[PDB]
Amino acid sequence: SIRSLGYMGFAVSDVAAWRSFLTQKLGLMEAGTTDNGDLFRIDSRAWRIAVQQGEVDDLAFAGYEVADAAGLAQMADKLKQAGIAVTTGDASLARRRGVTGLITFADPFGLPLEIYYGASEVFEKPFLPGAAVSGFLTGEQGLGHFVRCVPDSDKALAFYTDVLGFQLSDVIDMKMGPDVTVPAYFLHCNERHHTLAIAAFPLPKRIHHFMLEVASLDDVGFAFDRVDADGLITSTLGRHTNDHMVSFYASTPSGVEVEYGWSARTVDRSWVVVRHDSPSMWGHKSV
Amino acid sequence: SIRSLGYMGFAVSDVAAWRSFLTQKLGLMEAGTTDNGDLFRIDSRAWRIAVQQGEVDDLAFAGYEVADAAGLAQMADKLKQAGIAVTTGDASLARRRGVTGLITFADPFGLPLEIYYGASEVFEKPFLPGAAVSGFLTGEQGLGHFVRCVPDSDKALAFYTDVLGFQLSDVIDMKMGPDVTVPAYFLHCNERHHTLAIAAFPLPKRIHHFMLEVASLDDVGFAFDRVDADGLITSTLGRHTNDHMVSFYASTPSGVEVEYGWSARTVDRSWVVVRHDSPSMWGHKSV
Amino acid sequence: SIRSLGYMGFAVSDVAAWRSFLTQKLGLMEAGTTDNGDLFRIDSRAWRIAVQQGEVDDLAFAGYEVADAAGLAQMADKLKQAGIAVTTGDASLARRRGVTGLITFADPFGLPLEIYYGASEVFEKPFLPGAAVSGFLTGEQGLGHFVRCVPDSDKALAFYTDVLGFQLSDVIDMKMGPDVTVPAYFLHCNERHHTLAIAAFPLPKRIHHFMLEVASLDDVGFAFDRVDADGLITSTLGRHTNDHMVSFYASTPSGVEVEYGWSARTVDRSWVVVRHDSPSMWGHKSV
Amino acid sequence: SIRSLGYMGFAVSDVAAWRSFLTQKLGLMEAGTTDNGDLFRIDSRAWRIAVQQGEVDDLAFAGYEVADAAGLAQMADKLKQAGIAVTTGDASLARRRGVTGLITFADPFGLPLEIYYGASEVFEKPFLPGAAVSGFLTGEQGLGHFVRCVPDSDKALAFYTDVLGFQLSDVIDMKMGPDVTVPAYFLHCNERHHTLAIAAFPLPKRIHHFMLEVASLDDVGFAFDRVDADGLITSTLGRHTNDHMVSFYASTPSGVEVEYGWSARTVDRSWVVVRHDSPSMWGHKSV
Amino acid sequence: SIRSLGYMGFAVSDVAAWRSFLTQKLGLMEAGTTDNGDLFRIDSRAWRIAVQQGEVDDLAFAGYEVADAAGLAQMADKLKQAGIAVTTGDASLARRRGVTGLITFADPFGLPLEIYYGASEVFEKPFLPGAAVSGFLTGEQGLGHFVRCVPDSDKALAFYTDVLGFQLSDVIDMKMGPDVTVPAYFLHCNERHHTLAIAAFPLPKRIHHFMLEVASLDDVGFAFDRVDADGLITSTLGRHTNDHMVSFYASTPSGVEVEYGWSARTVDRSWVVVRHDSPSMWGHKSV
Amino acid sequence: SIRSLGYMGFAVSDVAAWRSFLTQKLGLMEAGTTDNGDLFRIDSRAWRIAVQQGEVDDLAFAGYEVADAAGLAQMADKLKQAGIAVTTGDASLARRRGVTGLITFADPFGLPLEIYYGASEVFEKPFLPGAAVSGFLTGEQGLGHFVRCVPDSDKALAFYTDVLGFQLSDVIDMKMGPDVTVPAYFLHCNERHHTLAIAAFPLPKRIHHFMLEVASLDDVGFAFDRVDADGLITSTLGRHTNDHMVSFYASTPSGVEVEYGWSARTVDRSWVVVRHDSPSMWGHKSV
Ligand SMILES: Oc1cccc(-c2c(Cl)cccc2Cl)c1O
Ligand SMILES: Oc1cccc(-c2c(Cl)cccc2Cl)c1O
Ligand SMILES: Oc1cccc(-c2c(Cl)cccc2Cl)c1O
Ligand SMILES: Oc1cccc(-c2c(Cl)cccc2Cl)c1O
Ligand SMILES: Oc1cccc(-c2c(Cl)cccc2Cl)c1O
Ligand SMILES: Oc1cccc(-c2c(Cl)cccc2Cl)c1O
Ligand SMILES: Oc1cccc(-c2c(Cl)cccc2Cl)c1O
Ligand SMILES: Oc1cccc(-c2c(Cl)cccc2Cl)c1O
Ligand SMILES: Oc1cccc(-c2c(Cl)cccc2Cl)c1O
Ligand SMILES: Oc1cccc(-c2c(Cl)cccc2Cl)c1O
Ligand SMILES: Oc1cccc(-c2c(Cl)cccc2Cl)c1O
Ligand SMILES: Oc1cccc(-c2c(Cl)cccc2Cl)c1O
Ligand SMILES: [Fe+2]
Ligand SMILES: [Fe+2]
Ligand SMILES: [Fe+2]
Ligand SMILES: [Fe+2]
Ligand SMILES: [Fe+2]
Ligand SMILES: [Fe+2]
Ligand SMILES: [Fe+2]
Ligand SMILES: [Fe+2]
Ligand SMILES: [Fe+2]
Ligand SMILES: [Fe+2]
Ligand SMILES: [Fe+2]
Ligand SMILES: [Fe+2]
Repeated sequence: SIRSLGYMGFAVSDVAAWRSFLTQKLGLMEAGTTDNGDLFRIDSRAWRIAVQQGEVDDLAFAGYEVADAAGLAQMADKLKQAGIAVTTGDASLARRRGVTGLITFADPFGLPLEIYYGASEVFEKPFLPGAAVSGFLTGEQGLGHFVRCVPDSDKALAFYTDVLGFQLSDVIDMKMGPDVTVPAYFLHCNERHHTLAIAAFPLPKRIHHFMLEVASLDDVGFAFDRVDADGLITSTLGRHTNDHMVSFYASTPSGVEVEYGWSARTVDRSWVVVRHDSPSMWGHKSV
Repeated sequence: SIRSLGYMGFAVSDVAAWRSFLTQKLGLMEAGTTDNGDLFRIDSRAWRIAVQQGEVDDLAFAGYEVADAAGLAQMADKLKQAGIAVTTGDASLARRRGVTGLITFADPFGLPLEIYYGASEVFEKPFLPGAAVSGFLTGEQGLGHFVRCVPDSDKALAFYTDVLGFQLSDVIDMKMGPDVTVPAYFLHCNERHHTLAIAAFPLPKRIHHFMLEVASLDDVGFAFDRVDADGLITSTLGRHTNDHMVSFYASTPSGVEVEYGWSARTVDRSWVVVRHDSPSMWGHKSV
Repeated sequence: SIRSLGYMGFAVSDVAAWRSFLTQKLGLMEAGTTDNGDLFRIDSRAWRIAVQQGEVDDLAFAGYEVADAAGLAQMADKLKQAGIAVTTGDASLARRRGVTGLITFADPFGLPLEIYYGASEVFEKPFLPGAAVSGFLTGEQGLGHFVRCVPDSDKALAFYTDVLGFQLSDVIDMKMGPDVTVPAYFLHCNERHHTLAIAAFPLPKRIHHFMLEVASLDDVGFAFDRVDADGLITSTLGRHTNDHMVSFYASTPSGVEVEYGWSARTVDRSWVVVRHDSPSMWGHKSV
Repeated sequence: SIRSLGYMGFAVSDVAAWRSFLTQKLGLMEAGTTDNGDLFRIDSRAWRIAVQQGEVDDLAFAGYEVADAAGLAQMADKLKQAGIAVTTGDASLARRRGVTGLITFADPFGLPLEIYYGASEVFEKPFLPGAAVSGFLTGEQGLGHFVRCVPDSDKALAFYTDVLGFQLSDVIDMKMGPDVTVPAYFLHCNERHHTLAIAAFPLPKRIHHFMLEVASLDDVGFAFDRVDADGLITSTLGRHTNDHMVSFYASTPSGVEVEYGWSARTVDRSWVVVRHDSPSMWGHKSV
Repeated sequence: SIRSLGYMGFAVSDVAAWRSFLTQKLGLMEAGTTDNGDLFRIDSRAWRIAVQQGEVDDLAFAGYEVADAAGLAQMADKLKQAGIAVTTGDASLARRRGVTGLITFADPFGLPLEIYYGASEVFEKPFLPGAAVSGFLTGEQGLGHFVRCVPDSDKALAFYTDVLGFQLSDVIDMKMGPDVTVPAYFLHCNERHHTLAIAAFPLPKRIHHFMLEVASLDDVGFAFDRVDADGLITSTLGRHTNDHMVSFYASTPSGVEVEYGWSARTVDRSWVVVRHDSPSMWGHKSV
Repeated sequence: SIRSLGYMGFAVSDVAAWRSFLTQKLGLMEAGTTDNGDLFRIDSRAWRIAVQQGEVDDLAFAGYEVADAAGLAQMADKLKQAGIAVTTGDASLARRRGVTGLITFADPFGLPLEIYYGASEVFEKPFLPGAAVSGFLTGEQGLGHFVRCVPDSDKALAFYTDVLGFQLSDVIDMKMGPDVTVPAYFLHCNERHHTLAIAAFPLPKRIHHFMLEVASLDDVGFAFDRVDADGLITSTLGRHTNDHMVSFYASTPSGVEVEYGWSARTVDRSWVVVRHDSPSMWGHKSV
């Protein structure tokens, strides 16, 4: 089974702008440039986010991590049983991603996805943030989460749940006007409240935002100010109703947003599905 | 010696507005009306804040608490030795304040002050906040703090330090324009980083603001939204450089502000005086 | 200085009734009979309560403990300096009490008092309660407390405070009718909120009650039922406003009451004197 | 299933040198001499390491522990199902090893292996180290680990994983020259990050080294100096990238090395396989 | 002021017997032989017990530790003010003891005493017990205690209390026959319940026993058996009424006894003097 | 009284080399350049180490921190009473150092010293290390320590102890050849085992080394490798006998060494002076 979101790749029009934003604003660590593009770290892994030159200015691909080779084989079988076109990543791609093995495919709406095992650790190159950040929260919870924008949430939900094995945490019926209410589904694959959210929003991108979690409230507070200095804040500090994460949102150079948060609650086998009519307990005022 | 700030009285033009603000917005508990005015609670004490009808729309008086009768006598002696006009509170005033004994006087610039002992507890009338607040932080740290605006900080500092016994925590040189920088002094009389601050600000009131501390970040977050709904926020959420309190500021019906915060650090006998050039680590953006 | 209340002696008309009450109802341990009367234990000390045959049916004497011989000498000097008639306990009395040294005198209203040092421990005779009690709370807090009924509280307060060194914790103005309100003073000599209380009640005894503290709520609950079975309960379970002790009151065979409680808060050097208008937060309904 | 590495036997040319090295340098306890050779302890077990006279100067055999007789029977069946020649240890061998029951066989490359249950405890002969060592870490993690040098890692990996049940922790691609890179596989059978490692190194011995873990950093520091005094250090202090153990390496009298470490992290069912390009975060400089 | 008992020296007729007893039976560490005699350790200090050849077969001297040079000077002054003959230890003696400075004198009954500061630490020679002992308890509590046998306890008590500054913990009236009861005084100079005890016992030695405290119950249990094997036990395992130490007693080769214990309670400034009629809660049966 | 070592200034011939060494090797944060020279941080303080252009290639000055203005006045008085030439730092110097007030003078051998109060905090510019360091340990323990090389240790000791108020922790008699042994004195002014050490070493500099303490063992391990890469290590990893700090030593561009450590023990009022014959328990091999 999939254990977590392991990495993400972005294809952007302004690579230099993304380099500055990720390091100076968010505090990620520059980790070199390879055939995989500019690499960025948040922990012991060789890379978590890759930035390549591209006109889409959007998420180019996402990689989900399994525990081992057997886990990869099981997922490949499940995908093919579901009629999904699966391709074994050649040695060249595995090297580019720095993984031992991987398979590639796309979700129902074209997002390139990868499932891999045996990623590269670089403890000998101790993580040093590009900005003052006490630390990022990863471990068994993986990289964080992102919100997949789709045309049909039911079809997307069925794929991620029935085929990829994600489990529902909760639903938030997002009010988008007196005559518009869209359900947002939050799914987990580990203790992180959600690793993936699905919603039918009127956005021209594959995702609304990706989220990175930090170790302290000050990490969030300082980052907010660094981002605000450039007028990139899209939402004030607030706490979510479902995962109870305290965060703010900001614009990346590609328009896609990034959520930066702290203190979210986790889920387990005793968790029960619930619904909400608001996404924020307090704060998160649109600006 | 003075152990803490015990209570405050305000003389306001719109008593009903203050009643609604303190209870519905800040979460204080209405505790009846007596010859002491409308009373409000935040803990086991019979009252901490009193609101009376008055045209000044400002702090009318403040009461500092001593441990016992002997403590009151010592302070009265110290004040008279300093040439300050001290008056023993008559039985009528003691009853009004609900204290066992007290003395009255004024600081160098006219603020009526009182030092008392033996205030009234009402554990049999369990505290119930007027809004969703997990709790206020008082105990040995007292009510909170307020910032006394004065024409001459040196004279004020000498009185509060040499006569009343407050001790300096730190100084912040507040930038108020390319050609204006004013020092703000933060003083303690217990573990609370500061119970009183002194500064020469261009304000027509006795104090810039008073501060109340709550038990959780959510208490602050929810209150921010309740206040923001009425457009009364004066500063966004932020954390101070000196006491490390996370708070926001808002306007009371009298114009004087109120600071609502959480998680401040405390001080002790190992504390050393320092200086700062900024009052906020992050946040506290003027709005 | 006096460190705690160490023991109490009662002169009663029905010794057998007291023996049964203390052991079967309250859970004290029978510890033999000597020239000191019937002895009862609650901890490692050879005895804490003595019961002798007497028509007064009241507290016959109370012993306060000092840390050592030097402490005893200091107290004897303080008492004589105050004009109090002090008598050195002869070897015979010291043996009877099982102490190394002691002095005797009376308070302003005739209560025989003793100050001693070097009491006897009997760890080799492990404490075994006479009823199901997980344990009594003593240690540095001593035996517990009792309430001295006096004709003039001011005179009594001055003696116990100025001469014996007790310190005021708080005051409760006890309502005893639309036209009657009497102040009750609670005094400490260690961490126990109060070891002695003073009040001018209309009672024909030296004390209103003595109090013993137990280790768990169940100890109190079970004892309540054992006492209630004989119709001796005088007050339902409740919690006090000042020491926050959860307790109930009952009648001893002498009429004097006994308070049996659990979970009281303690005091220290940061404590400030306060006042109350009620003695109970909840419960303690007279029955 | 195999629960841990339980013991090891070495056949050496200089038994006296090994006796001195194990006790004076590493701190093991001499535990007598039997038909099993010279015995050495590190905990409550009668012996963990045996040293016999032999010209190979290498690991002579290794014993893996199962929980009980049923566990032994299951492993014997699994081995025979795999076509491995298994022999039931006769009463004579069981006595020599001090175990209740055992089976013997060899791995694909000739290393004599044993699986047993019911080893002997000697709590009545309290462990006393031969040198200043606060303690060795064993318990459910067993003796420690050793690195099996093989000609074909794939064949070895398949045997230890598919037949013996070891699970992969991670892989480190060891750089051994611009044109030489060999993968080292680390396998676990309990919480210890690895109980066995497999690699195709150019060494004329069955193992590169065996490892013993101690309770404190000082245990390692002092041992380093005792070994360094004789010029036997082969690697400076360092911390591994995979198990995060802080250790140093040294030469035994047989040339085979020994690793002595502290503070390694453990693994569980939430562990995911990863890869590394370096075996040390810091230190471990070859000397 | 004296901070603890730092070391002891014994003059014995059978040095080899003492060497074996201290190391093999009690677990002390042999620490070389100098002009100070055979040295033995129990912790980081270069030595705590010295054994020299002598016909007295008794304690030859004891050294009390002060915090620094100023402390030594103060004690020397106090002793001379009391009329005691004090001698400054020459450089030769200081070297022999491995201390920076010391003064020598005798107690009222001839026991040679020394007060010193700046003893030698040997952390570079890590403590290794001569037998299986998890550790000895020293630190701020010093070496342990010993019981000084005297002809006149009152005179001895006055010297150790009034001159050396020891403080009384408690008294035990030791029953030694229907017509014989002797008081034993236990004195502290730090947190250890007692560092010195004084009693008028009918023994031909300077001390009844010296005591060493270990870290676990097993340390005591195993030692008991090692001593019992040679028939040297003088008292079964038991727990004391005053310090609550669990221990046993045994005969040294000189006849003087040694107490070996674990888990004693400590004392502080809140401690009150008490008396006992038995020295043991349970156990300590004479054999 | 002096509370800690607050800052140090170095006058060096190669400012760029020092900039690279402090940031890239040790992990300090570049904090701008002012009339005070190049500034470097390790915590919330505006600066802790300053580097100015100078031919001495040595410590140029050191600043000791007092708690407040009163503390500064007391020290100035003590110094003048001792006949030391004290100069009040003018507003220009105070600004350069970023302190509220300070006095200047020199120790007996020419080292310029300063005592100040009210240094500048910059929490709004969150500390970001120049290399991977989890954190530096400062707080109430100050910057760290340095070893003052002097011609006459007795004279130096008397000044720092009798005049500046430092207290002795311990002494280590450093072996420097069969015929050379020099005592090194370690002094504290707070909980840090030593803030200053004094010794008569044959070095042409004012100090042998200065020391910085980090939060984890890995911080030390990684730094060791960064320094070793340039062949600047002067001592292998080891742990000291007196403060039990685990550290290594390296050469700065000025020749003066720097010690980088972790996990030292602290001292308090229960500490007793001792002596040592070795400075290291293990490690610290000269290379
Ligand atoms: O906040 C956002 C999150 C995801 C996509 C867009 C976006 C929109 Cl709504 C229109 C044009 C281009 C972009 Cl990147 C966006 O503004
Ligand atoms: O992490 C989250 C938890 C709950 C809701 C949102 C959310 C919001 Cl607040 C706005 C748009 C889209 C989403 Cl998924 C979210 O990002
Ligand atoms: O934020 C504030 C704090 C204290 C006083 C005033 C004030 C001013 Cl600045 C002008 C007129 C009236 C008032 Cl209440 C104010 O606006
Ligand atoms: O509690 C506080 C700590 C530090 C600074 C201020 C402050 C600010 Cl942020 C603006 C105006 C006046 C003050 Cl005292 C403050 O209120
Ligand atoms: O509850 C009580 C506490 C103390 C004394 C009496 C008492 C009274 Cl109020 C009258 C006669 C006899 C007694 Cl013991 C009593 O009833
Ligand atoms: O322990 C106590 C704390 C507060 C009040 C009383 C009290 C009551 Cl509840 C009734 C009569 C007398 C007293 Cl002292 C009391 O016994
Ligand atoms: O460090 C080592 C680990 C295992 C084996 C050898 C070895 C070699 Cl590489 C050659 C000859 C003999 C030996 Cl023991 C060795 O030196
Ligand atoms: O315990 C370990 C963890 C990671 C790597 C090695 C290793 C090294 Cl550092 C050199 C040679 C062989 C091995 Cl297995 C190792 O012994
Ligand atoms: O247990 C003992 C403690 C101290 C001294 C002696 C002793 C006696 Cl009681 C007589 C002769 C010799 C000795 Cl050592 C002893 O037997
Ligand atoms: O440590 C101790 C605590 C209480 C009593 C004794 C004692 C005994 Cl049990 C017998 C003889 C002498 C002594 Cl001091 C003792 O050694
Ligand atoms: O390790 C050292 C610490 C302090 C000073 C020097 C030094 C020496 Cl010993 C000679 C010339 C120049 C220097 Cl910096 C040095 O080498
Ligand atoms: O922090 C320390 C503790 C004990 C000793 C030294 C030291 C050493 Cl190891 C060599 C030269 C000088 C000193 Cl002060 C030291 O720097
Ligand atoms: Fe999100
Ligand atoms: Fe789930
Ligand atoms: Fe404030
Ligand atoms: Fe203070
Ligand atoms: Fe009571
Ligand atoms: Fe008190
Ligand atoms: Fe290894
Ligand atoms: Fe596993
Ligand atoms: Fe003893
Ligand atoms: Fe004491
Ligand atoms: Fe140092
Ligand atoms: Fe000190």
